[PDB]
Amino acid sequence: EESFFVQVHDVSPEQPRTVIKAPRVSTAQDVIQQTLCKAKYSLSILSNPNPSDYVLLEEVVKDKSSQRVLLDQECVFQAQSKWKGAGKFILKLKEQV
Amino acid sequence: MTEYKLVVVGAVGVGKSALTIQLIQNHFVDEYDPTIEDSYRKQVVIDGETCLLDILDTAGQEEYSAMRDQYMRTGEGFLCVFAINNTKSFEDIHQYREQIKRVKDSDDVPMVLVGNKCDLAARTVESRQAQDLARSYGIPYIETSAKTRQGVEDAFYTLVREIRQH
Ligand SMILES: Nc1nc2c(ncn2[C@@H]2O[C@H](COP(=O)(O)OP(=O)(O)OP(=O)(O)O)[C@@H](O)[C@H]2O)c(=O)[nH]1
Ligand SMILES: [Mg+2]
Repeated sequence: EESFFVQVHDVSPEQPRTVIKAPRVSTAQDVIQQTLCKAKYSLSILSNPNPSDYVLLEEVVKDKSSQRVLLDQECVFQAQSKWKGAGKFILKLKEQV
Repeated sequence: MTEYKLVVVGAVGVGKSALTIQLIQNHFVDEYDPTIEDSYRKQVVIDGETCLLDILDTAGQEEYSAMRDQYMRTGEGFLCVFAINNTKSFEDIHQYREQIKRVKDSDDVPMVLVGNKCDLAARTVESRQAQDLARSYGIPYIETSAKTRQGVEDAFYTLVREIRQH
C-alpha cells in the first residue's frame, strides 16, 4: 500500500515506454527523476538529464481526450486516482509545452 | 518498412535487459536493476531491407507474472533467455514456452532459445542440453554474451527472420 505502478510514455526515441514502482507520496518531479534514471542511457536523456526541465502530461479519454500539464510538486497518485477516464502520463520537455 | 514486435522473456537476472540494451544502444550495463516492463525501438537493416524493431523487455521477478498474458497476446516473436551459469533459469524456460503456446493457441509461434553469459567460465548448463530442448520445440538455439556482444545481433536477427519467414 506504500507504492503504485506508473507507466510513462514518449520517454525517448529509443525507449518509448517504461513502468516504474513509485512511492504513493511521489511528486511529478520525483516520478520524472525515476523515469530519467530508467532512461539514463538514451541519447536524448544524456543530452538533457535535469528533471526540472521536464513535465508529465496526463491524457485522459472522455467521458475525445483531454490533456493537462502536472505541476512540479503535485502528487502523481492523486492525479491518477481522479481519472474519469482511461489515461496515460507523457514525459515532455517544458520547452515543448 | 515492416515492423516486428519482439518480446524478451526468461527468469530473473539472466541478461534480458543487458541483451536488449546491447542491441538497441551498443553498450553493456554492469549494474543490476530489475525490470518491470520497458519498451524499446530501433530501425535496422536486415538482408538489405529497413525494419522497425519494437522490443518489449519483460520482468523475470515472479511478482509480475500476471502481466504475461497481455504481452504474449500482442507479441509476434519471443526471445526465450536463460543463463549458462544458472541451472534454475534453464528449468524455468519450459514454463515460458508453454504459456506462450497456450496463450497464442499455436504450436508454431516464432521463437529463439538463447543461452546467455557465454563469456563466463565454468558453465553449469551444457550446450547440448539446450540443443536437445530447442530441437523438441522446433526452434533455433544460439549462445550469447551481452558483455562481449558475442551472438547478440545473430540472436535478435534470427528471431526477426523467424517472424518474416513464417
Ligand atoms: N558477464 C556477464 N554478465 C551479464 C551478461 N548479461 C547480463 N549480465 C549481468 O547480469 C546481471 C543481470 O542482468 P539483467 O540484464 O539486468 O537481467 P534481467 O534478465 O533483465 O533481470 P530482470 O529484469 O530482473 O528479470 C547484470 O549485473 C548484468 O550486468 C553477460 O552476458 N555476461
Ligand atoms: Mg531486466
